[PDB]
Amino acid sequence: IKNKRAEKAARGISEEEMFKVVKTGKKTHKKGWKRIVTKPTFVGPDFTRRPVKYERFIRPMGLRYKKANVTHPTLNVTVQLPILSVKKNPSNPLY
Amino acid sequence: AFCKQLMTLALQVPEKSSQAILGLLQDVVHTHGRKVAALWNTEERKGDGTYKPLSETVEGSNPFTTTIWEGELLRKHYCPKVREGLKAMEKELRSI
Amino acid sequence: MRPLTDQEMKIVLDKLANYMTDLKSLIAPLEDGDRYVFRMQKDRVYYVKLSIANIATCVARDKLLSLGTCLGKMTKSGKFRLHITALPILAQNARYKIWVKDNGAQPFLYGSNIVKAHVGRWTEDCPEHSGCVVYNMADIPLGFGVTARSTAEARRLDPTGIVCFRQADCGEYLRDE
Amino acid sequence: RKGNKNAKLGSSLVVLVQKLEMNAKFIEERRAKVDFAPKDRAQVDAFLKDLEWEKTPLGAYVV
Amino acid sequence: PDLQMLRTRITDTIRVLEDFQNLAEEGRSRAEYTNQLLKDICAYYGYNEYLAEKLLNLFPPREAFAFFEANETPRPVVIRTNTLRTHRRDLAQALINRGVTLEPVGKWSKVGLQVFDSKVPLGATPEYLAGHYILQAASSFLPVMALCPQENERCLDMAAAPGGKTTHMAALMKNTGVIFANDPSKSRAKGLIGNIHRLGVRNTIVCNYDAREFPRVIGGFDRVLLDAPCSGTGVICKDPSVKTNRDAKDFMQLPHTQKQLLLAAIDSCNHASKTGGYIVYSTCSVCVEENEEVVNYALSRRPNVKLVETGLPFGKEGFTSYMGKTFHPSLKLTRRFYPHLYNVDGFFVAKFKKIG
RNA sequence: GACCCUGUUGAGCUUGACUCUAGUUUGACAUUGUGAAAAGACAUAGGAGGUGUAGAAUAGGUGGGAGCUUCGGCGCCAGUG
RNA sequence: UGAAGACAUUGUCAGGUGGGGAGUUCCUUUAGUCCCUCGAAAUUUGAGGCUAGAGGAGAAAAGUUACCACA
Repeated sequence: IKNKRAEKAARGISEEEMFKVVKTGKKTHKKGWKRIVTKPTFVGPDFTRRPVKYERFIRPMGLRYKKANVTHPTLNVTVQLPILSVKKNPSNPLY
Repeated sequence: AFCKQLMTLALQVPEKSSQAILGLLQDVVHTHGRKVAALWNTEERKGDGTYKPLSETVEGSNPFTTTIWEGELLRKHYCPKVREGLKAMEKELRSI
Repeated sequence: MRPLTDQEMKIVLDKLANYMTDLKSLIAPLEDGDRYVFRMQKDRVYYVKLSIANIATCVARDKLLSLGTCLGKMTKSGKFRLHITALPILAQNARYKIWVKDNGAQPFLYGSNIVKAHVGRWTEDCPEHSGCVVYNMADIPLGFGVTARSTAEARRLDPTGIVCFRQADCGEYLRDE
Repeated sequence: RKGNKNAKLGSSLVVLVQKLEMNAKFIEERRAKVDFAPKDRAQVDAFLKDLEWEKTPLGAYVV
Repeated sequence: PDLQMLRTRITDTIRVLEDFQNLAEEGRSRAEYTNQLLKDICAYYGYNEYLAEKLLNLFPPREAFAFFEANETPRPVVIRTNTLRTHRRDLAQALINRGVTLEPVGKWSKVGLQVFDSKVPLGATPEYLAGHYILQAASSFLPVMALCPQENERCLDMAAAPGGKTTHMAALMKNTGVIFANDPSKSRAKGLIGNIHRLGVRNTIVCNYDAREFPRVIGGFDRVLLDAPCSGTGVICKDPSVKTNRDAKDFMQLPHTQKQLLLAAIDSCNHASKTGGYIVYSTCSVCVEENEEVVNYALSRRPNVKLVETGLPFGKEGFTSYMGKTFHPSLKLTRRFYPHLYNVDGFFVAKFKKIG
């Protein structure tokens, strides 16, 4: 897998800065406005516009992950594979 | 809207009336300029509709979707003053 | 799809009158004997020609999704809300206009209210809470909103003072992409 | 026609105006792909040099 | 195995086939020279055997290697100026002022622009949000140039999921007439509606129908555009799943649906039209079972339509003969496009005129 | 501050029967004529034709076909398909 | 009696839609015989059809959400 990748290779702005820009217009700050999501997250696209429902949950850059060490049970090996989407978090539908 | 209609006016009026309108649009082009420049440039013509000559309202007509073609008749107008008057307007346009 | 009732047409035009001047021009007849009408499809109001409306009746109502230009939606409580899909209509006959500079266009497109430091051109004699359409220096409509203060009172305002409340921006197009 | 009763005169002018719309339409389609910038005017200077006045819809009427 | 070793064998096998008459071996035939070219192309470029032999039969040896080299390299990003809002010179100048490197895509389009790089996101720029350009693909330009719609007509776009082509017809129609934009998917239709409203299109109806129901629904269109869903053998660069997930089963159901779609497009149009009764069929595939075989089927079961000159400047003539399949001689008017020849996606355009 | 809930609101999802029909809309047909100038498809009688790759070479296709011969060129066979 | 004109208008069948008016209380999935029709390619498929499980009082409004704003 590594060798195949090796031969193949040989062949926007953050949510936080968007919040700073928006809060600049709205000078009056409501207490507890920012909700920093302190849990690890996966997003995907570099720039997106969120609904007003979720435009208050800020996910820091440092907590973002794009790949994972995924183990194949039958073929006993694990390879670092990119993450495409999160399907279900069995703790909170919001998560 | 008035600039396009005024060139149409200049086509079919007496020599002095045509000269007076020609001088008037020389000032209009000079004072505003880029607001009416696209009327004399075919590449800058708008493509969001068709020109409506007999509109009931000024905004109803789509005047940035047409081009001032009347210069090809007024360049051969019988009055030398009109011909010099037309050349005056393009000289202002070329200097925009 | 069905046309509006007389209560709904009044609500829709009241919101439009807040932003535009010559609403007669909206429904005035065209050259070819055609006119623009209002249609409702899943609590969404659509501005469309009558000829397009008549030939769109062949499409079943569960199979129709869009028609002409969408002004907005009627809310659950019976209150019309405009959407940025109606901005080309608003800018055509806008009553009050505000122009924002380059340093204010990007914050506006992200969803922030205009402040004094962003304004580069006003519209004189604009009352306190009025509907204005927002442009940049190239006369490109960015959106619309409601003014926070009168033009005379806004001139003496601090640079970091709200002069317009945002209601819709063209960045919402990135949302439904 | 709400005047005099000259239907022949009315028909003569009615067919006259129709030929004028056809000629106005005829030129309209032809000029839709012409560049007329104030600096270069080659295309307009040679708009319809190779066309005779008989082929126009008004020319077919006048003959 | 050793991938660079495979490349050497690939190059070695090709030159042998080019000069097999003088340069060969003791007794091995060129049949197993080509067969050797099959395995190492499959192992190197990651194709399955069914598609690779299919592609190798399409081209000769040294052009084929250029085709497989073109599929791995990405294609340049091109944008289409919205004629409904501006023209190319300002949009180039406006984006240049923001830090975008632009040239015209070529001498064949007065509307397309080619981008090298930028310092700002191209899909978030203010004139993008104003509706001044849309990110499109150069191959998507071609079908609407073949099907040039004039003002005050009724048009039918049978698959408008992205929305680039439907907006282009609206621009050429100057927001006059009626455009029936149709997608069999609700999820993808939302993006088309957003594209339409962003680009300022007022003369469209977005319907969510199966495209084979349209003569039943309305019928009578002046101009009908058909981008049939296909294998995607010309969009391999964006979608690598084509390289291995296309077998004989897929290449039998796909032309059947495409044949059914083409007949629906023919019946949808109006032969007695004051402006035109043109049908344009387009595909992002290079295979012959999806191009010039569906076209032949339409001409053999609808003798009331005829292929006409496509009108695009560049392109390669369609295939008249193939592996024992004899086509109508009129198919030479249809055009093909290849990534290695023109830096555009693999594509196919056909244009019909209805006469009864 | 965070947690649970209620009321109003916003964003979103789902339901909102069936049969005829007004309105609207697509296709075919009927009134309904006479001429003239063009275009298409049907009728014969002709003429001329087939170049994706490889194959020396411009292989419509289908059947027999190992011998034909203005008696010297062809065939077959070997290729390439 | 004059004008226009073989175009309109109108009429008959087949359909699409119908949140409007009157009356009353069809598609998709699953398993099966390889049972019939339609389309495609030839040395096989796709879609319908059949058997019985699952989805879709009524234009007034209703239900619902670990979401948002206010109280």
